[PDB]
This record gives sequence, C-alpha cells and structure tokens, in this order.
Amino acid sequence: TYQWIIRNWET
Amino acid sequence: IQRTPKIQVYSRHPAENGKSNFLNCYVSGFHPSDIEVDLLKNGERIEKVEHSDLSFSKDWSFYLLYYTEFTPTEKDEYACRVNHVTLSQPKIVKWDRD
Amino acid sequence: GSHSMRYFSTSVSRPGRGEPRFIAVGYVDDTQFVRFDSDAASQRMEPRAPWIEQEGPEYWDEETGKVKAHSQTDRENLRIALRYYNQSEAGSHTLQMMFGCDVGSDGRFLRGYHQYAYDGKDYIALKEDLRSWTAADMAAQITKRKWEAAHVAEQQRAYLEGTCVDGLRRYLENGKETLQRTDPPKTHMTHHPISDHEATLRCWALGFYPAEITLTWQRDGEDQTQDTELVETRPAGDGTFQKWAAVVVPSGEEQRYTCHVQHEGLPKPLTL
Repeated sequence: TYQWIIRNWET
Repeated sequence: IQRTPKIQVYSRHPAENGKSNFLNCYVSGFHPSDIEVDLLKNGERIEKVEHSDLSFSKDWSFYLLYYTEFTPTEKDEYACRVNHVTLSQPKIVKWDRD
Repeated sequence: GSHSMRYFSTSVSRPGRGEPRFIAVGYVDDTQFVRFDSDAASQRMEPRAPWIEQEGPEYWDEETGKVKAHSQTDRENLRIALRYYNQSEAGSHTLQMMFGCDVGSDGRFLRGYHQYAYDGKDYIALKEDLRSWTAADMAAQITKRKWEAAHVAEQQRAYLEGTCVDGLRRYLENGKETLQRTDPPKTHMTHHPISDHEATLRCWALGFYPAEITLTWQRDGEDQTQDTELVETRPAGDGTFQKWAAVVVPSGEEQRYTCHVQHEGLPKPLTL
C-alpha cells in the first residue's frame, strides 16, 4: 500500500 | 558523482548444449541510471531482449537485469555489451560456460 | 520469520525531452509485486506478483492515485533541488526515494523508512525514532527545518506504524504459498586448472529464496581463508537467486579446502 508523498522540499 | 557498473553475464538454469535456457546480464552499482545493455550472439546484437524494472538497493545503488530466451551451443559464443557515462567505449564480458 | 515492505522510486529529469521519468516499484522481501512507469502505456499501478491481482478495482484506483501524486512531489522536488544546489535547467538529475516498514515473525512493527537521495548522494532521511530528520548536507537543512516546524514526520509515522504494517500483513496472508516459502540453495562444485602447478575450484548456490546467503570457505579446517574471489548475489529471473565463491589452491591440496554454505532453507549448514 503506497504512501501519500504530498509534501515537497520547500513546503 | 559517477559510479562504474558491475557486470555479470550468466544463465537462469545450469548451462547445457542444445537445451533451452535464459541468458542474463546483471548490471548493478551504477550512477546515473541511463545504461545501454546489449546481449550478444557472435558479436551480433540480440534484438529481442527484455529488461527488469528500474530499482535500487538501500545504498541507492542501481540494479537491472536484461534477459533472453535461448538454446545454448558449442558453436555459438555469447557475451554482454555495456556502455555507460563512466565508460569511454563499450566493455564486453564473454559468457564463461562456468 | 521477519518480513519487509519497500517502495523504490526514481525520478530522472529529461531537459527539453518532456517531464522527468517516474519509475516506482514495490517489494515484499525480494518479490517485486507492483510497478509504476510514467513513460508506460498503462498510466496505472500494475501487478507483478499473482497474489496482488485478487485486489479489487478500488485498490488499483487508489494505488494509481497515490503514486501519480508522489510523481508530482518529486517533479516539484527536482526543480527545487536545482535552486538549493545552484544548478542549471540543461542538466539531467536523479531523485530516488525509498520508504517501507519491517515487521517481526508476529507481523508487528519493527522499523520504518522514509528517505531521499539526490544525484545518488543522500539528501534527507527519516530517523530510526520516526520523529526527526537526518539532513546530510547544507541544502537539505532548509527542508529539515520547515518539516520539523510543520511536524511532517507525524504524517509519515501514521503510515509506517499503521497502513504500511496493516497492508504488509494482508500481503503475507494472501500470498502465503510463495511469500512464506524458503527455497534451499541447490549446491554445486566445479574445478579448473590455473597454470598446471596451480588450480581453481568454485562452489555454487543456485535455486534459493531469499537473497540472504553466506558462501564462506575454510582451509585445513581453519576459518582463515580470506583471499577468496566472491561475487554479488544475482537473480536467476525465475524469482530465485544465485551466488558463487572461487578459491585458488596449491595443486594437490584441492581436497584439503572445505566450503560452508549458510541459508535458512537448510536447518544445518552445508559443508563441501
């Protein structure tokens, strides 16, 4: 089950 | 930074003259990912070569396995032709029967 | 025994040749079970193991969704990385990501991973504790500080201690037959001459699963035989792995040198 990777390096 | 590929040419099953097998070329430890892997049947490229999905190990070390369905002989000479950025000119490793 | 889930994803920019290529792969121990490729026809999360097809359209709908989002965050992250490392648009860069969890025999949480490497070198990694970050260089420090302020590790903690373990357990049941298995190594031994007054002999392990193997040798019953030629564990292609270790011996002492094979498919190790 894949993870929600929704936050970038600058956020 | 760049890392030169580790090449390993071998068979899926224990090799035997006239009996069906799969010739493998396992390239690992390379960076960047962009690689050219050709499987050879008497210096001439095997056009029907399939490959593994781009994956890596915990140490970010890239690995791929290019493979082909074949029948080995005593007459034909098999090998792996590989070119990367770390390599000026294609580095070929002959398939040693053993 | 112990088990693990891992998702390995690579993003390579192609300046002027479109949008960076995104290839995401999932594993249960050493079994590629899922696939995602941006350049591929499908444009959906695809199966790579038979036991994952039993998941309904809902699974594949959601899984395709999450992975296309991760694809965008790393697209976003590659442009950001150029800013932080003071780099040009004209260059092609790699952004790799690895995340998963380890579980014991009881299928209970043991470890969690959430990490990035830009251009093959570490960038930021989630700490063993699952609360803080490891910012490798100066640039990642800017990411660590914003993520610590915003308490981002919590969004990751909930996945790794929760959904990751809950999901891996479910995979271990549905794929009991192939995943819980332990294929023992099919032992082999060859002998070839070096240059008449010298000779080489190698042993092989060939039909095993998992990739965990120890091809250590012994001279005259002594563990001391470190000048060995050992190769990297390589995949056969039929979901099994192989490894060999060749040792050079003085011609006439070929019988004097023993080889010890360590694997879990064998209750007691094999000596040759």
